[PDB]
Amino acid sequence: DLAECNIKVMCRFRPLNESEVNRGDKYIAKFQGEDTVVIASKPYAFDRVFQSSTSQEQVYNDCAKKIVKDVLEGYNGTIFAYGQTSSGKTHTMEGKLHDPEGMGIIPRIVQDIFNYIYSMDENLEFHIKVSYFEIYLDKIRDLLDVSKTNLSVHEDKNRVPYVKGCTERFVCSPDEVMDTIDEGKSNRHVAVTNMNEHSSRSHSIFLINVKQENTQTEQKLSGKLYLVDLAGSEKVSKTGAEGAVLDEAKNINKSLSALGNVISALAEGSTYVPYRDSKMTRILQDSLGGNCRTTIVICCSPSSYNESETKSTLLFGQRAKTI
Ligand SMILES: Nc1ncnc2c1ncn2[C@@H]1O[C@H](COP(=O)(O)OP(=O)(O)O)[C@@H](O)[C@H]1O
Ligand SMILES: [Mg+2]
Repeated sequence: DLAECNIKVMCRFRPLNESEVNRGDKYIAKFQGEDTVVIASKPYAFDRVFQSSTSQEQVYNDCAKKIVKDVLEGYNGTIFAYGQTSSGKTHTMEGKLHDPEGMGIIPRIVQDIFNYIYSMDENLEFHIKVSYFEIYLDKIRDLLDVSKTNLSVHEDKNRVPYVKGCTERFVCSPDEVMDTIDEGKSNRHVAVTNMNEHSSRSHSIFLINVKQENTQTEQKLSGKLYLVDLAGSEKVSKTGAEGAVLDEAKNINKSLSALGNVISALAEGSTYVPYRDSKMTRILQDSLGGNCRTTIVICCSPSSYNESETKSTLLFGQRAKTI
């Protein structure tokens, strides 16, 4: 209702890696202005385009800073990291959790929430609760409690969605939150044979609920910020058991396609948005579109080898036609 589709898209290119250089790949991305990248002669503009040496600090200031303010202002928000595997999603969303320079968006957000709280501490009473869960094969598992598997989405008395039985943990300091993230990351290995395969094919969702009440004013505020590290958008090249010399069978991830439809619908100014297309979009319903701010950071390898995948990513990001 604020502006309808408050979706910003930033494209982040990472440096060519040693494997790409070793392979003999070339840097195909050309840049123009602070918002356009050129691939195969075709220009793609976005809210911003980050070249290969952009800092975690620049990404946070341009992509998340304002959203954090909105959450403290009492609004909901969502920030996504989209792209093929090895593009830079995790580096962007979390990076080095404890390195002041190398930390990603999540650490910097936590840092800013508490710092803000510390500068308040007068008449405002805060309460921060976090949740950490993953979506694999359109099934939800609690990363804070590995017994909570295949959870279901439900809507409460006031339409607000929630994951039935998902752990909600009250945190009181940045360190408590990082410990929570660290626990979730360790818990994730449970019942997973191949973590590489699993991580690239699943979605991590970290929720930060910031509630506050001014003891004097009495006006209460509550904001939810969902931080999402999506599954790899590259469906192609699925190796394994199937038609040996005859295969090309694999779809686009259910949640990614559901997200695509939701973003396109919002971009079109449609009154009906297809949130029900997936558990992910259903849970995110009260924080995606509407009167919520949303930043999607599409990450890309500048490699000649990943040219076609990059095109796809760029195209996905374009679903949110801005003006
Ligand atoms: N912006 C970057 N600067 C330096 N190294 C990067 C950059 N982005 C990604 N990498 C590195 O490339 C590797 C794969 O990136 P990662 O974020 O794990 O990929 P994914 O998109 O699969 O989550 C990691 O070591 C990561 O730190
Ligand atoms: Mg990853």
